[PDB]
Amino acid sequence: RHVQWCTISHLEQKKCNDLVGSCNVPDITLACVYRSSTENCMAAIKDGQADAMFLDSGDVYKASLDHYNLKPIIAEPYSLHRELTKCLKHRQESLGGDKMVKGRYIPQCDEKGNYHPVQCHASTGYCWCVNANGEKIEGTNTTPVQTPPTCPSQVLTKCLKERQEALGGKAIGRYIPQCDEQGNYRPMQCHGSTGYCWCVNAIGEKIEGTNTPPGNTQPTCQSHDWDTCHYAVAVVKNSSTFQFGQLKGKRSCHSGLSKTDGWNAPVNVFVEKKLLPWDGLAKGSIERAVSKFFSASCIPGATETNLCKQCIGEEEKKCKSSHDEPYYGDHGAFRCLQEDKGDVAFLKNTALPDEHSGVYELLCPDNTRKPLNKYKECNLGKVPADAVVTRKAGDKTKDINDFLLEAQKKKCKLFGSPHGKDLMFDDSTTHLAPLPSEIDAFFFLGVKWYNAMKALTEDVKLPSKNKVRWCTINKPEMMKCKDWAAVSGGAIACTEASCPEHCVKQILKGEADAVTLDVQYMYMALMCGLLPAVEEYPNKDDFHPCQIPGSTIKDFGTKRAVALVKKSNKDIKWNNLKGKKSCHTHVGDIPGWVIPAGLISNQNDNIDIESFFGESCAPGSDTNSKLCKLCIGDPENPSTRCSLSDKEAYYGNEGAFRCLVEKGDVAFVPHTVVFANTDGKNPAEWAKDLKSEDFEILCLDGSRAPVTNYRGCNLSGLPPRAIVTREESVSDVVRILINQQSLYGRNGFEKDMFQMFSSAKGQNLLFNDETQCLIEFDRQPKDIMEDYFGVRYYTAVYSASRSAVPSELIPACTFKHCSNS
Ligand SMILES: NC1=N[C@H]2[C@H](CO)N=C(N)N3C[C@@H](OS(=O)(=O)O)C(O)(O)[C@]23N1
Repeated sequence: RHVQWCTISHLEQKKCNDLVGSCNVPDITLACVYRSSTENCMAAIKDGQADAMFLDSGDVYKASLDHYNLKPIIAEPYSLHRELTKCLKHRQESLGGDKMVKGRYIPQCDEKGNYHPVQCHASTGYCWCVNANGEKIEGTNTTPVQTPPTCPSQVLTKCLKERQEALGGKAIGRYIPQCDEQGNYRPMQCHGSTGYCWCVNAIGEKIEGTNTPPGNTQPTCQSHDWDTCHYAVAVVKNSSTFQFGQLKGKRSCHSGLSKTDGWNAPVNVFVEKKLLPWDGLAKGSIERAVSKFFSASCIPGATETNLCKQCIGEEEKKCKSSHDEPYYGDHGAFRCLQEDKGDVAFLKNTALPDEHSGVYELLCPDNTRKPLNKYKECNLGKVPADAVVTRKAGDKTKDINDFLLEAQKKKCKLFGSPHGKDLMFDDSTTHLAPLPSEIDAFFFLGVKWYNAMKALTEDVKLPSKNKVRWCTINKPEMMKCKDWAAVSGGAIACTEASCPEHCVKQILKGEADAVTLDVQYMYMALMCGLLPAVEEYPNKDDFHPCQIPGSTIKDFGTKRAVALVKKSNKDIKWNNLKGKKSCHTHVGDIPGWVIPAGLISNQNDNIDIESFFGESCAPGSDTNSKLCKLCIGDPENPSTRCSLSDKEAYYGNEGAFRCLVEKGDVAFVPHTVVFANTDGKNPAEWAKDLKSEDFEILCLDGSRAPVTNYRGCNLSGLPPRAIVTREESVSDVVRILINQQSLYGRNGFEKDMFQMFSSAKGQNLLFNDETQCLIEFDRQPKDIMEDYFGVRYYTAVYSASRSAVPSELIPACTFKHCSNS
């Protein structure tokens, strides 16, 4: 196995070569491939000449475009503010679940708020071991007849672990971190031999401008500092006197034309403060406008002559996006100021001097100057993280990740070099971790910075708030949507995706505005931050809420999942169904499977629903399992047993009810099944005038009730399907859809011209055909998860937790960003 790293300079190639020799990672060999600039390396990776390189966030954006098609895969983790510990958040969530779902696991947290390594389930007496995330170590479960297991101690905090590593078993003459009671870094740190002291934030990162030799006064160190994003800053010497608003005509040093801290951040501020006569691509390029602002600068990668005048690279290396240009990068821009080739340098806080005293200070955009350690209040914005990138195909992602993980475990010299600073990686980097598997530049940079960088390259025409771009998931839906657009007078437009999850992505990225989602997709949609705008109201009995919008809805009419049993079986209750014979509509059905399996796993330590029951019939299971012993199959024996078709006699709503009456104790079905197949409503012989009063439903409290009281004695009611959109577009989508519905709904004024809830092109296109109307979602002041799902469903299916991962999109769309207001 090989990893080919692309280097951009003679110096970087030298450092990469040293690592080939010094860093011994078994199974994976590092190799180094030289190119003359950042852009030539991005092309080498696209072409397969190399596999990986580390990019500034600005280049991560550029590399994500179709010319290169690269994606970020590895980066240093950062924090925005202090958060609750995971155990305490989990406790709060589980305690907020539906109390009618009894016997649920409530985590046990220790005096620091972390998980006790031994976790126990009070209602079942089972205990197990967990990792620091509170996730069960599989295979450690012990029954209550046994003593609690012996579980390894918690992994130490960063500070306590670095302290243990610094001691290394018996220390003298080296820095040993000082930790607080909670195991985080004390704000002030001192070197036990040199007498120097400095400040660190809560995860131990040094605050620049605070390093203090012994015998001098230290700057005040801020406590509980969990803001670890990097900040773009403008650095100047204290010997000059101009302010930020007088930058016109000065000399400047920039980390690079494509760097976020050296270009996007200052240019964004220049434009907002109207220092730069530029607003759109009608006034030419921004680089040309910047060329007229400064008298002479060094901006590696630039083409304008005066913007390369201050660079000192020799011959063709001059003004290159490469360390062979001595003023390239954060530390090159600072050197350019230090050597008086510029009056101001644009870089980020992590490249500022560590020492408190000296001739440098910060140039604030509010026309003041402030000391180096005040960058959090004297900056040009937070900037995104930087990242290792590879091809979008990801053919080398695993080898790249494995090599860097092992190299860091072995403490290879990745993050420094005698040859120079910020070679291969930023010298300030301490750890590189894998990004979410579905991350891309949009989700890595965040929508605010992604759009901000795009705005510098093109005039982004923001779509109209009077048009709803509807996302369709198949060709018939696209065609029905084009007919809607033709009658809509411009209110409706159409986009195409392959599946509802890709529609959610389009809405997040501003390519579409709305889509209707099945219940099985709403957890993902809500975790990515979309909101229900309107919902499909399916109650055929009551049309009052459709005629008079905003009025009270007595019954929304969604299905209720119930546990159906016979009146003769007096001994069966909810709490004793273990080992009994059950009948499910099919695997994957929400009322017949997802809701029952969710409650069973919630109350029995995630024990398989296959193992919970004795002999069941659930179409879709393995034919040899206990879940297919009850399944008959085709009465016209061909074997089509336990099959997901009508060939199975026990398939579907009617089939699961047949399984109950013929050979079962309980059936998991919607509440409408028993009424639609008893009282002689089904002509077949198996239900020869079967009586509805012959059956009852099981309540979660062990009691029972007649099938008529399904509203108060059910496993869970389902939420309605929802039309989702971005938070800032809810009001527009509601307004446009309600107006369209007054024209083309079931009582629309122009329903002869178009019908939203039917089509000759197919069934359930865009909306479900049995929809009565769309009802505005009335957002309540509570968690959107509980608001949309209802507490019962939220608890039964997701344990009332925001930590479930039913789609691998969730870790990417919840990745946190370094954005400004
Ligand atoms: N805001 C809000 N309006 C309701 C409508 C349905 O009537 N849409 C939902 N998805 N909901 C879930 C229900 O929850 S439940 O607990 O009543 O089942 C609810 O009635 O609260 C509701 N929440």
